[PDB]
Amino acid sequence: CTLKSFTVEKGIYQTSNFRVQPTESIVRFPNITNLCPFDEVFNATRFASVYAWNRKRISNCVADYSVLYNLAPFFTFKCYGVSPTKLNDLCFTNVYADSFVIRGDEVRQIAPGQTGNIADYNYKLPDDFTGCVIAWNSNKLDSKVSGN
Amino acid sequence: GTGVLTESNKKFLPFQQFGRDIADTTDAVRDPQTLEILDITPCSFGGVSV
Amino acid sequence: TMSLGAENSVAYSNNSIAIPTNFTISVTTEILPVSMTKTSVDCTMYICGDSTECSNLLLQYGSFCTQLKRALTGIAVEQDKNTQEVFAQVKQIYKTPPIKYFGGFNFSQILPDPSKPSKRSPIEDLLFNKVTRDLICAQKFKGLTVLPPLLTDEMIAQYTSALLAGTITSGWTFGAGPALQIPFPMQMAYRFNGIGVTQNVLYENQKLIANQFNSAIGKIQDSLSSTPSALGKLQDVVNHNAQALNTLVKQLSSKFGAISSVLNDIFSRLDPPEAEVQIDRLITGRLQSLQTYVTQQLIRAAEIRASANLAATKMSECVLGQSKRVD
Amino acid sequence: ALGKLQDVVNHNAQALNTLVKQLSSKFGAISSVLNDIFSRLDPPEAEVQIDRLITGRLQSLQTYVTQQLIRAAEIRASANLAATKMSECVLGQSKRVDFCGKGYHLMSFPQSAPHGVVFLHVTYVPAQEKNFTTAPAICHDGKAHFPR
Amino acid sequence: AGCLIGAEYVNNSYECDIPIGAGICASYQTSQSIIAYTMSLGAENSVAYSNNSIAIPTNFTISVTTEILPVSMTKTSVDCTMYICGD
Amino acid sequence: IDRLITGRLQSLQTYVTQQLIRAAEIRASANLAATKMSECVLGQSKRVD
Amino acid sequence: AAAYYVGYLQPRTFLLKYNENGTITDAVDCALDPLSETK
Amino acid sequence: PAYTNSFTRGVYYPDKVFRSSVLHS
Ligand SMILES: *[C@@H]1O[C@H](CO)[C@@H](O)[C@H](O)[C@H]1NC(C)=O
Ligand SMILES: *[C@@H]1O[C@H](CO)[C@@H](O)[C@H](O)[C@H]1NC(C)=O
Ligand SMILES: *[C@@H]1O[C@H](CO)[C@@H](O)[C@H](O)[C@H]1NC(C)=O
Ligand SMILES: *[C@@H]1O[C@H](CO)[C@@H](O)[C@H](O)[C@H]1NC(C)=O
Ligand SMILES: *[C@@H]1O[C@H](CO)[C@@H](O)[C@H](O)[C@H]1NC(C)=O
Ligand SMILES: *[C@@H]1O[C@H](CO)[C@@H](O)[C@H](O)[C@H]1NC(C)=O
Ligand SMILES: *[C@@H]1O[C@H](CO)[C@@H](O)[C@H](O)[C@H]1NC(C)=O
Ligand SMILES: *[C@@H]1O[C@H](CO)[C@@H](O)[C@H](O)[C@H]1NC(C)=O
Ligand SMILES: *[C@@H]1O[C@H](CO)[C@@H](O)[C@H](O)[C@H]1NC(C)=O
Repeated sequence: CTLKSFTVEKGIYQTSNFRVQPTESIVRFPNITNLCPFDEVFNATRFASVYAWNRKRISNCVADYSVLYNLAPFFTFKCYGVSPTKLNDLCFTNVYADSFVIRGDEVRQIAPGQTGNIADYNYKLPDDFTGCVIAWNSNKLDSKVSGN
Repeated sequence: GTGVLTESNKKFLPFQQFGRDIADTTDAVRDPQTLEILDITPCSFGGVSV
Repeated sequence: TMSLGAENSVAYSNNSIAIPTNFTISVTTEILPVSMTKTSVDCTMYICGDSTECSNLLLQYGSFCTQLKRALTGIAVEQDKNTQEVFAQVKQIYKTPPIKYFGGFNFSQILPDPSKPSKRSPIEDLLFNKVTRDLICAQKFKGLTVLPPLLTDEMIAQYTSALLAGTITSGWTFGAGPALQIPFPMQMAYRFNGIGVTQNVLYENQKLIANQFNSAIGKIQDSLSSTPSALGKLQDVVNHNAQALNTLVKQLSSKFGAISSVLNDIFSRLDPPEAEVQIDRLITGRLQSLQTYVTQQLIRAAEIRASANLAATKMSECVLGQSKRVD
Repeated sequence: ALGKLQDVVNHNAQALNTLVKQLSSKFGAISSVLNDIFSRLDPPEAEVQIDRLITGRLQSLQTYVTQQLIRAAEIRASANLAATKMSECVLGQSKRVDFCGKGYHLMSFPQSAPHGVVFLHVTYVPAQEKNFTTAPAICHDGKAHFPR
Repeated sequence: AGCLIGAEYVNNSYECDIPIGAGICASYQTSQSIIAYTMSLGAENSVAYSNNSIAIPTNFTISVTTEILPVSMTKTSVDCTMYICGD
Repeated sequence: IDRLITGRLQSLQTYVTQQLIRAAEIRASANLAATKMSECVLGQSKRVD
Repeated sequence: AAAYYVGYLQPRTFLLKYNENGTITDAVDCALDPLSETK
Repeated sequence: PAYTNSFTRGVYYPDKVFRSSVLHS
C-alpha cells in the first residue's frame, strides 16, 4: 500500500508508526462548588459611563453560562478568542466584568482592531483579547421624557 | 517612510513627480510647493560584529 | 549535422612503429573558480520596509532569520577557507633573485613587475582588466550587502610570486621540505627524465626549447586578448550572483496575492484585522523567496567548493611537482 | 585537532534543536498548542487557525530536509575523498604531492574515528642540506658523459 | 570591511588569529589588550639561485602527520504526524 | 486561486531545487568518469584501486 | 499642403530604454519579430 | 486611400516616474 505496487522487492521498508491509544478520560477539576455572581454585573442598575467604567474581579467560583441567557434582546453575543459554546469545560484564571453606555451603534466598535469615535479614548481592546462582548440594548430603563 | 533628504542634481521633467531606480524603489521626489528635486536615501545601517 | 572530428586511420601493422623525431613545447591555459562574493542579508529590513507592525509580526515566525544568517556566515567562512587552501599552501614567501638569467627562459610575463603599483605580472593585469546611482548601492539599501574577502589581491599576488619563485629557483623541492636551489636547465633535465626523455635531448637543444617556451608564452599572452569567451568560468559565477541579487530585489515588487507590494499603503488604508491577513501573505512570500535564495547560494557554494578542491589538487600536483596523470 | 567531526556533530545537533524549537512558534496563530485551539475555538475557526501552524511546521520540515540533503552531499564528497586517500596511501604508495602528507609519501596508517577516519601519513622530509658546485655533464676524451 | 572600535592598530605583522576582513586580523597579545594588524603571509626566504650551485640534502627526518576526514553523518528519521501535531 | 497558484509555485520550486541537487551529484559523477577515462584509457595510471 | 497619419493603438508590451538624462532613446515591440521577443 | 509605414514611432512616457539607465517594460 505504501509503495503503490503489487510487487515488493527484497529489502527493508518503513510503512507507518504505532501508537498506544488511550482507554480512559481524566479531568481532576478543583474542589470549588460556589457559583460566580452574575447578578451584580448584569442585573445591577445605574451603570457607570464609558470613560469611568467599573471593573469587578470574578474568581474562586464556577461560572455556569446558563443564567446569562435571560433577556429577550440578548443579541450581539460575539466571542473573540473563544467560541460561544464549549465554555462549560474551560477552567480560566480570572474574569473581569465592565459596564458602558453605548450611544446607539458603538457596540460594533468594542472589538479587537475596530476603530470609530469611542474606540481609543475610553475603552480599547488589543489584538490578543479572549472573551465575549454582549449588549442587550437597555432602552426602557435609562430613558424618560425629561431626558437623562 | 524614512530617508535622508539631500539636494539632487538629477534633472526631472515638468510632469514627473516621483523617482525610481534599477532596484524599483523611490530615490528622488519633487517638493510640492517649492519645486526642487531631492534625493531620498536610507539612513546608515549595517552589522554589529563582536 | 555536427562533425565529431577528422577521419583518421592509423596504419597498424605487425612490424611498423612510429617514433617521433622532434617536439614542440606548448603552454595551455585552464581557468578555475575559487571563491564567490560573500553576501549577507538583513532579515528585518528586507522582509519589512521601515515598518514597526511588520517587525513585531515577523518575530512570531520562529528563528528563521538566525538560520539564514548562520547559513550565509558558513558560506562566507567556506569561501575564505577555499581561498586559503588554494593560494596559501607554502609557509615561506620566496623572492626572485636580481639576476633573471635562467638559461634562456624569459619569465618576464609571469613574474611581477615593480613598475605597476599592484605588484602583478603583465598576464595578471590582463586578467584583471577583463573580469569586471549604480546597482551595488541600490541593492545595499535593501539589506543585500557584500562582505570583502579576507585575503586581498596584493596577498594573492604575493602568494603567486612566492610560488613562482619556489618553482623556478628550487623546482619541486620546496613543496616537500626545504627549498633546495638548482639551476633551471638541470630542473628541465629532471622534468624531461620524468617523462622518459633523456637529459641529452635537453642539453643539446636548450636554445630551441627556450625559444619555443618564449614563443608559447607570447602566444598565450596574445590569445588572452581578442577572445570572445576567455575568462568564461568566472564571468559565469559573477553573472549568476548578479542575477540572484537582481531576482531577490525584484521579488519585493511582487504582490503574492496581496493588494500591493508596499506596506505603508496597506497599513494606512486597511484595518488591522484585515491588515494582518493582508501582510502575513507578503511576509511568508518574502521569507520563502529568501529561503530559496539561501538554498541556491548553498548549492552554488558547494559547486565552488568542489571547484576549489580541484584547483588546490592541481596547485599541489602540477605546480609543486611533476604529475604523471594524463590530461 | 578533531574539529572536522565536532563540526558536523554540532551542525546536526543545532539543526535538530532548531527543528524542535520551531514548534514553539505560532506563525501568526493564537497559540502554539493545537489542543488549546481545539478546546477553545469552534471547528470552523479551529481549522483556519491550525492550517497556519500545519503549513509553518511543514515548511520548516521541508527546509530541514533540504539542508540535510545538501549536508549529505557534502559528506558524500568528503567520504569519496577519504576512500580515494585510503586506496592511494594505505593500499600503495602515491606520488601525488600533498595528497598522502606533506613530503615524500612512504606509508600511511588508517585509524577509526567517530563519524570519520584519521590517517597517519608517514612522510620523508630531507634536512641538513649543503651547497655544492654542479655541472650539466663532463667529457674526458671529447665525449660528453651525462649522469645516468 | 567596516570600522573597528575597541582595538588598536599596530604596525607589526603576526599570524592571523581572528579574521576581520580586507587583510585585517585581531589577536589578544601584549598590558594585555586586543590589537589589530595586517596578517603576514609567512617568513621571507630568498633562495640563493645560481647557474652552477645545487643543494643536496645530507640528512632526513621522518615525519608522521595526521589528517581528519568526515565519513558518515548521523542517520535521522522524522515522524510527520507526531511532529506536526502529536496526539 | 492565489492559494493554488502559491502552492503550485512552491511545488515547482521544490522540484527545481531537487533537480539542482541531483544535477550537482550527476556532475560530480561525470567529472569522476571523465577523470577515470583520461587516466585509464588515454594512459596508464599507477593509482592503486 | 496638409497631411496627417492617423493610426490606431492596441494593448502591447514595450521594453523602453531610459537614458541617463531621463529621456527615452529606444524601444522594443516585444511581439513583432522573434528577435524582439528575445530582446 | 493612401498608406504609410510607421517607422518606430508612437512611443510616449507611460507614467510620471523618473528613471535613469533603466530598461523598464
Ligand atoms: C433583578 O433585579 C430586580 C430588581 O432588583 C429583581 O426584581 C429581580 O428579581 C432580579 N433578578 C435576578 C435574577 O436576580
Ligand atoms: C506655494 O507657495 C510658495 C510661497 O509663495 C511659492 O513659492 C510656491 O511657488 C507655491 N507653490 C506652487 C506650486 O506654486
Ligand atoms: C599481421 O599478421 C596477420 C596474421 O599473422 C596477417 O594476416 C597480416 O597480414 C599481418 N600484417 C601485415 C601488414 O602483413
Ligand atoms: C624541430 O622543429 C623546430 C621548429 O619547427 C626546428 O627549428 C628544428 O630544427 C626541428 N628539429 C629537427 C628537425 O631535428
Ligand atoms: C623578455 O621578453 C620581453 C618582452 O617579450 C622583453 O622586453 C625582454 O627583454 C625579454 N627578456 C630578455 C632577457 O631579453
Ligand atoms: C650554500 O650553503 C653554504 C653553507 O650552508 C653557505 O655558506 C652558502 O652561502 C650557501 N649558498 C651558496 C650559493 O653557496
Ligand atoms: C651565471 O651567474 C653569474 C652570477 O649571477 C653571472 O655573472 C653569469 O653571467 C651567469 N652566466 C650567464 C651565462 O649568464
Ligand atoms: C641526522 O640527523 C639525526 C637527527 O637530527 C642525527 O641523529 C644524525 O646523527 C644525523 N646524521 C648525520 C649524518 O648528520
Ligand atoms: C545629458 O546631459 C549632459 C549635461 O548635463 C549633456 O552633456 C548630454 O549631452 C546629455 N545627454 C543627452 C542629451 O542625450
